[PDB]
Amino acid sequence: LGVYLTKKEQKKLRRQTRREAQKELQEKVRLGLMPPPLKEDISQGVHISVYRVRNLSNPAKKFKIEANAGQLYLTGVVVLHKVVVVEGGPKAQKKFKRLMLHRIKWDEQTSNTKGDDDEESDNKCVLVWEGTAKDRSFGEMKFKQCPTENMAREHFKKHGAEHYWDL
Amino acid sequence: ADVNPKAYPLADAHLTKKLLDLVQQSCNYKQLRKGANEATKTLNRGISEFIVMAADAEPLEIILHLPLLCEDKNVPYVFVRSKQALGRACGVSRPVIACSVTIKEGSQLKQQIQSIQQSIERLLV
Amino acid sequence: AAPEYRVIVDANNLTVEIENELNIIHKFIRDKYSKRFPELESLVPNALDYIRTVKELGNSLDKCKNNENLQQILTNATIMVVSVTASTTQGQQLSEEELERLEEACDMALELNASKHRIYEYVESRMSFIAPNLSIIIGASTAAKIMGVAGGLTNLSKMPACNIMGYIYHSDIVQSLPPDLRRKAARLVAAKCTLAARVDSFHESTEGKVGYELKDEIERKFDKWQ
Repeated sequence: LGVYLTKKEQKKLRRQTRREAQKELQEKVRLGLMPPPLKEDISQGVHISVYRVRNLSNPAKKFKIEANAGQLYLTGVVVLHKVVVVEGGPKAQKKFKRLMLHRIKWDEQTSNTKGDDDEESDNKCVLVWEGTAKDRSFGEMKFKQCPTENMAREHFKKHGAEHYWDL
Repeated sequence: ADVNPKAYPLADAHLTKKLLDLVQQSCNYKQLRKGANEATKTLNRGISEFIVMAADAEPLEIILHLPLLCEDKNVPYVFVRSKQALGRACGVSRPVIACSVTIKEGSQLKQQIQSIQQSIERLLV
Repeated sequence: AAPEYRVIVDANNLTVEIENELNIIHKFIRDKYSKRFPELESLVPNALDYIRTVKELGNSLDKCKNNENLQQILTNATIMVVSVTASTTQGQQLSEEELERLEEACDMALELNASKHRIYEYVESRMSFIAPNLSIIIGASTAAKIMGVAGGLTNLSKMPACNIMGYIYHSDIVQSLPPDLRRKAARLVAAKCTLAARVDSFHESTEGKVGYELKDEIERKFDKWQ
């Protein structure tokens, strides 16, 4: 919240500010003092988000998602085939949401390293839901890989989260 | 205290703070038109981000055309309680009963404007 | 539909058309009667007074002062000046036919005038009901004009003063000032009429209290500028 003030309240302030200073200096010459010139989030509930993408292959993307999750105290997980989930205080999620959508470019091209050498690689992201949950059973943020679409559910299944995946 | 029921866009004390801050910033960035008259123009011209009015207006009717123009043009409008308060946020020593945050090219204020817009759209039910 | 304001707008327009035709008839009647009594027009400046006087006098100017109905129309001072001017007028009696056609158009004109008044009244009454406060500031008539163009009290209220300001300039209240002060006077009246219209759209101060405050507030500034 901010107050402004008018032209005449600038003068009066500027002059009464200046006056005190110069007269105080004046005495100093008379007196001879002066030669003469924490991860954030909310405990009661838990804000959450969920994201869904075609490819995660780029490592630079794989790495950021591990850092920021550990950087901001976001609980959650990530999965894929051969979705992303995040939970915390509402300030945390907003940062992370900004990252996933507006900062990071998932459509961008990268040259990956394989066991033999380096090769080129030439995907989109969109949010599904943000909301509120009785408790977040996620203990830590654990990126993983699943071969099928089923153990992928059983993975979330452990967390009673089967539903968060959308075909 | 009670406000005229007709000051349908009404902001609580929190939204009121944000609004007046953003108005004050818009006054600085020069995306601010102050006065019912100039706010009307920005609506007819199609250059209004959102509209803010004082439920304090003695002639409540003297600004009631704004929500109508707004509804047509699909522009968010909100009320605050105090026209003296709005005045101050507009740089003016005098009370200001309406004002308009106008569109500006590559505004630094864009994100904040977008955010305020959403809040106001929420109050409209 | 059938909003009363559109009725009053159109009634008020008639009034202007009748004013025009009345002006034209006066000019005609003055010209025709010029031969009987050429000096009279200069003596009776008010058109309607002049026409009523002509109808009364007719072909015989002499003894005009003695007439008891003409005493009802003009001031005694004036009656006496015309009477004296009649005795030395250089105009000749009219033919039966020119007298008769003169009388016919005089009757026409007074009938027109009575209807004009009947409508003026109707406009005043209804406007005082449709926009009591607005009316008080600029008069029923101007108020009806600005309402007609705007398309009603609600469409007028949703307008900013600067667009409401034209008719306000040509209003009485504004025109009672010296030309030098009219532009800023029109601006001022517009502003206050904008306030008055808004109150009126919500059917408040239905006795015109606001209209009156506003008027006096407007008149005071008029005095300041003088």
